[PDB]
Amino acid sequence: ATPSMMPQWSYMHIAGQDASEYLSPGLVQFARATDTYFSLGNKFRNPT
Amino acid sequence: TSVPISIPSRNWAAFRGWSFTRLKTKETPSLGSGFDPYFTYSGSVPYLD
Amino acid sequence: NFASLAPRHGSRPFMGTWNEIGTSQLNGG
Amino acid sequence: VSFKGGVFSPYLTTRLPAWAGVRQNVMGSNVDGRPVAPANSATLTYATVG
Amino acid sequence: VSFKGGVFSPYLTTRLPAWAGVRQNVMGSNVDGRPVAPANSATLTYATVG
Amino acid sequence: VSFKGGVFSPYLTTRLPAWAGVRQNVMGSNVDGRPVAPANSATLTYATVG
Repeated sequence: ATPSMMPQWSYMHIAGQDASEYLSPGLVQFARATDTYFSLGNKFRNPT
Repeated sequence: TSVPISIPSRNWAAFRGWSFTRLKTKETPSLGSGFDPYFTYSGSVPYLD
Repeated sequence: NFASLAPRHGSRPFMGTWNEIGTSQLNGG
Repeated sequence: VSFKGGVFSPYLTTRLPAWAGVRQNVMGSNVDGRPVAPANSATLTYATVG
Repeated sequence: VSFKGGVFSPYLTTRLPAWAGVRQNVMGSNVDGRPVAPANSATLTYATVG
Repeated sequence: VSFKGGVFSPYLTTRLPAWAGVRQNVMGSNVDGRPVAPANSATLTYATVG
């Protein structure tokens, strides 16, 4: 409802950063190490 | 034969496309009420399908 | 760079593989 | 009043809201099996409580 | 054309404006007592001046 | 349902769009002279191709 909706998109990744660049740098290390057995990659909203 | 749908005056900010189809009124369960009288037709309702 | 043409997945543009530039479709190849 | 040209709905259609009573008024039915009155009928203006 | 489901007015209702002619068209009456024509009638398209 | 007060169109009128089928449904005619079906008829749902 703002005339430039960049913060409201980038807060919830309508249009923000990619799914591997905003996270804390341990969690990208965690989610790729636990790739086969405990996959948590479907909870982080890769935007297009 | 023709229905003019209109909605007013909004910021179409991050809008995706449309999708639209047609289904029977007889098979549309009204979700907004808990119990739904007149809903006779137990018939694989396309509103939920 | 031509980064303003690719449909970006997020901030990184979607740049394809290197076999997506030619073709070798012959009968038995 | 007396259309005679059968092009119908030139009028702006507002969405039907989600409750029972704005969809049809055919002879409905309660959850055990007796028929409930249609919304056209003035029977359904008092809470029939068995 | 041939509704058969008596849920009525799904159409957006615009307010009736304030004058005589958009409220009813029953057999009205002038201020002394003779009846005036209804708005359905094509009699009320010329200024009947006594 | 059963108006009985003949003030008509209290409903918001949307413009008729520009094509054949939203203006009337009288017994029309093709360009050489045989009559074409009205839009009320369910005959005009398949492409009649001579």
